[PDB]
Amino acid sequence: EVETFAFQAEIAQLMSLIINTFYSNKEIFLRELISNSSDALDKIRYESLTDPSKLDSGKELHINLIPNKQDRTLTIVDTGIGMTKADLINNLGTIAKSGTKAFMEALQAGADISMIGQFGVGFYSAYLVAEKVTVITKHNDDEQYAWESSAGGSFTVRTDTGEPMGRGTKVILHLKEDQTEYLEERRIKEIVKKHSQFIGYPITLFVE
Amino acid sequence: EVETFAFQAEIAQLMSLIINTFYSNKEIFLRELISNSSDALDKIRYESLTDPSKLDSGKELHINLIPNKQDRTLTIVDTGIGMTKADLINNLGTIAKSGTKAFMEALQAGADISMIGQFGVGFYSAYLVAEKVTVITKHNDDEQYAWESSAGGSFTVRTDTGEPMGRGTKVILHLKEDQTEYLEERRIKEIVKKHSQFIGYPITLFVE
Ligand SMILES: Cc1n[nH]c2cc(O)ccc12
Ligand SMILES: Cc1n[nH]c2cc(O)ccc12
Repeated sequence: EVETFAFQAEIAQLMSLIINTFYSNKEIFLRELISNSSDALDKIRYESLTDPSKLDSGKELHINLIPNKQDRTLTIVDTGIGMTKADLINNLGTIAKSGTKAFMEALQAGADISMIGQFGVGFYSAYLVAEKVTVITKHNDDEQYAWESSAGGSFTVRTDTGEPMGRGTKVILHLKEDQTEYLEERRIKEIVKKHSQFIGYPITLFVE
Repeated sequence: EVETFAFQAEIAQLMSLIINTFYSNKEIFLRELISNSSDALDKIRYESLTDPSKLDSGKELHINLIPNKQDRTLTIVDTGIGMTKADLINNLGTIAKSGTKAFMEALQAGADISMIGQFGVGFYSAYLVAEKVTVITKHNDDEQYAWESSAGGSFTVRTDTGEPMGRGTKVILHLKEDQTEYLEERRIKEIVKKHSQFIGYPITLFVE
């Protein structure tokens, strides 16, 4: 029922660099995850231009931000293209091996961590705040999967029989104990307004 | 042999806004076209991860910048995924209708033209310097096409029997008479170094 995989060596180093580098500007994780969602929404929209029935699984194109102080999770949900099982395994649809190379040679030439999305690996910036990330996903061409990792070199994949979601991707951030400021309405609002002001899909900040 | 099309009304307004607005920071056209090329190179690279024979049409992943003072053209060539005929017609592979909407509502809320790539329509920033743009393209799944437009509401598409290119996209900028600074080695170098410093594909600036 549960398959366990090793990260390729370069992605493992990336996750370790993100987890271990002292670096105060952690809030960028939210800009990078919203921009990933917006990329995935563009994709299903582009496809729908020539095949309308692609949107049979959900016509609404949006992003929701769901904080939960009980479980200490911040959840980012989008109704984008979603990912097939193969995509989840190939580093959540990214060119993460070459992306990490470029990001590392940029760090060598005086870039800082906030430029991580330039290299196609901004997803891994989740590990600035999250001790565990769970990705639930559904692409039209495949069934619903759950990916999970607490870093340390491996991730799991399983077919997900949780809440049927129609089409898209939920990123569930299980926050580090010292990072619960990102569950605060006010703090989330400020970040979105600061870094994601002109995203072309409605972003709804849920309240508790 | 030559088919002629009308731009959708929103893309037509976008091109007219770009052509007619007084706006001095024109050099951004090069950052936006290099970032489009880099997106297209990511795509063929991602595909090759699961199907290696996708790279049968060219294993090299690069970007070349070719100025020519005789014809007054600056050419951007990439060996990315390239575009099918359908893609050329659907606004060169972009979600240009909704992208223009978002870009326009951003201009209303105090964004400036340099943020155009945030909305998926940075290609049209070519019309800051070019009186005519010619796009030659070859995607693995289709034959080689030429798209052309001098704006004014229409574009052409034809199967291209010019120089067989293997796989990718050439954007040929026929520069406005007052914009030949972009044919200067020194000026091109400065722009690339300023705006495209950390692109993960080698960029070669050709010399004359
Ligand atoms: C990767 C990745 N991070 N966040 C995402 C959201 C998506 O909808 C698809 C992929 C990703
Ligand atoms: C659109 C567009 N502008 N420049 C490009 C280069 C490409 O390789 C593909 C698409 C575009």
